[PDB]
Amino acid sequence: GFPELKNDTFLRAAWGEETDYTPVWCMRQAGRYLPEFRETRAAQDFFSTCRSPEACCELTLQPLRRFPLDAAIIFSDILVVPQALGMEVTMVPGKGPSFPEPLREEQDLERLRDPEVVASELGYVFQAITLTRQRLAGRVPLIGFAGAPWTLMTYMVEGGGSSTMAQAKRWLYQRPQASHQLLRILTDALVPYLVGQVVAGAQALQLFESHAGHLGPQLFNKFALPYIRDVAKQVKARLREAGLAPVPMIIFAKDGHFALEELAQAGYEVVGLDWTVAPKKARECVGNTVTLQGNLDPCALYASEEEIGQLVKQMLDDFGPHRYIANLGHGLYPDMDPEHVGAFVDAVHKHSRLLRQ
Amino acid sequence: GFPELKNDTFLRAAWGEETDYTPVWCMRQAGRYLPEFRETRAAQDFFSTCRSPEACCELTLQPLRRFPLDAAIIFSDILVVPQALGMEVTMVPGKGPSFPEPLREEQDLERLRDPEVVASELGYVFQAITLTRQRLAGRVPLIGFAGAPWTLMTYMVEGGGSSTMAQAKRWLYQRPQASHQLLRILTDALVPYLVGQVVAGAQALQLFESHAGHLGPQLFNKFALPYIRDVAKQVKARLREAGLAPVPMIIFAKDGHFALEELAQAGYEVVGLDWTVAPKKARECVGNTVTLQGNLDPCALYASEEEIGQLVKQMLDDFGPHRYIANLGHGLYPDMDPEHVGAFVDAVHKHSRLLRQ
Repeated sequence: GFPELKNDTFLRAAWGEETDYTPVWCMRQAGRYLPEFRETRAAQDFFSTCRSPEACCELTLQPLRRFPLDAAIIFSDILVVPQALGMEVTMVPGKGPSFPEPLREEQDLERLRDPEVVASELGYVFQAITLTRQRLAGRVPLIGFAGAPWTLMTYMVEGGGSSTMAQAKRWLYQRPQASHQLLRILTDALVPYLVGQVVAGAQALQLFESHAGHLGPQLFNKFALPYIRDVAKQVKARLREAGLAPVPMIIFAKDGHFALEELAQAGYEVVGLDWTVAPKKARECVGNTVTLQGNLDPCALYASEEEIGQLVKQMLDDFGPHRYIANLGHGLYPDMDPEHVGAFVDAVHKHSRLLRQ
Repeated sequence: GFPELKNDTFLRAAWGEETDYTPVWCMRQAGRYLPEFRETRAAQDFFSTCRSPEACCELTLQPLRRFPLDAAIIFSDILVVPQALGMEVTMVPGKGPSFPEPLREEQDLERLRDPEVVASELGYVFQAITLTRQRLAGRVPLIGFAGAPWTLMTYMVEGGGSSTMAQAKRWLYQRPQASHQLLRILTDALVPYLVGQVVAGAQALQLFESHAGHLGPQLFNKFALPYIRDVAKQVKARLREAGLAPVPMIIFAKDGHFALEELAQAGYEVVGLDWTVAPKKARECVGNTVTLQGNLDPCALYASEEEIGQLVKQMLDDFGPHRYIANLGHGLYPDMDPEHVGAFVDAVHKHSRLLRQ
């Protein structure tokens, strides 16, 4: 029902196939570093923007008009899921996300919706995905996404960002049964949501475990890993059963150096890396089956266009040509210069071709 | 001129000697989790507390009255150094540290003092150290400390904590010459300060590189490592030349998994670990010469006293008995229960003895 994909380099790399160059995209490529993003966002409030399919489609396309990126990622936010579960959220400009009434005791779980109804609440995201897939007209693949269960749990309990996740970790140690209950509710909401994203037109999916780094290995293996595994297994299952093709799935565990070995066995085609893990060491950890994605320090884009090209050259030398999709090690920051993002994109394309012939 | 040390287990472990049990201390053992700490702090404002030798001595001793910890660490704060360099600081209760006028351009370096005069500005810390060494009367060794150059740089440029260190990293990429100038000024202030701490009575020194994790390996090796190395080399040199004994030096690089190999060659007797690095993997990285310190997830202390003992048992099994000092993976949090800190201390003592005979 959709236009035929023209440039599929990103998908071929994700599945582990040889490609003629290394495909590249950037986390937060639709973001505040773009003046045009600020302009179209100035029209609605944040979660209102997320609910207008035309606005989401527009913000998704904007970076592709500037740069020859090898994938688009739908504009949305990981917090749409806990919102759909019945939590009230804000993105008051300059402050970041906030739940003024976070989950703090086991009894608070009673306020959440049955996770089986969440996908219906997120119909607007599916509308945006279908629209954007049609408007892209096959230029590049479209990535859908969501937050991983533990990371969503941290926002719901902490009520926003935290440097320690002390309240969410206190749940894991003091309320392990209620923690597993919440993580299961999240898993059960995420599966039908991700499946719906693919039904609507997503050609790949990325799960953001942005708060992995706070756990360390014992708690990660108990509370984050099982659910990351269950998401991949159940999404693939549901898609096959609906007669659709599974899409490549990416797991990005920020600050998750300690989990890479387990992550490479978790049922994802691609493991995304932050900038703190040396590419050669990541390759040793994950082995030679999975694709790696990343991992340039996003702050490297503050350097000159010349310096960016040399950092990219180095990065590409370390990863080598096979089983690799270039990206930053985290999302672009709001004060970054679009021309330097352009420099990063062009450097990956130029140097990866030089590396092959 | 000081009382003879009675319990030197911590020092013997630090130098790599076999001991009859594993010594233990906790970062922030003088901290807000103690009601008595809040009480004596309620008397002065924060940096005024830091300037009263009797108040510092009291806060240092308080945890030792509760628990048989194997070392004391002087109460102070890493921010006394940039304050002594001429920056104005606040610790407005509930808000954390703040410099209302952070360093933002190269010209701002002109406001700092010559680093050679910093030690004289920090005479109050040396007074506190001498007092505390006398009052401890040889019970356990006294640890002195300071922030590492990069970590101090982040506070001076950011003006407080940050989840990204984007402004400080922008300096490293866009102003590398001015960054090296600032890091050298910091190094040159830290050396005479640390030497003065030992002259005043410190029996060990810990350098806190709390913001290591933001760098990743390339920037860490360029901007943090050289100065961490220079601190150790110059402190040891100055002490030998004054006819004093060097003390064991600990480098703690929080979120510094990627730097452990380099850190084990940096001139420190002890490498301190956060809770995200598996003890066996840390041992592989650092080799068999240095002592490891750490690394229990501080949030594990939210668990039951029984659970804490089993986590400690596991941790001790992984580190093994040799070249190991037990501690948390970061400082105690203000909402922690002193009885659970007591449980941690007792578990290390009990299980490490069981592990030996």
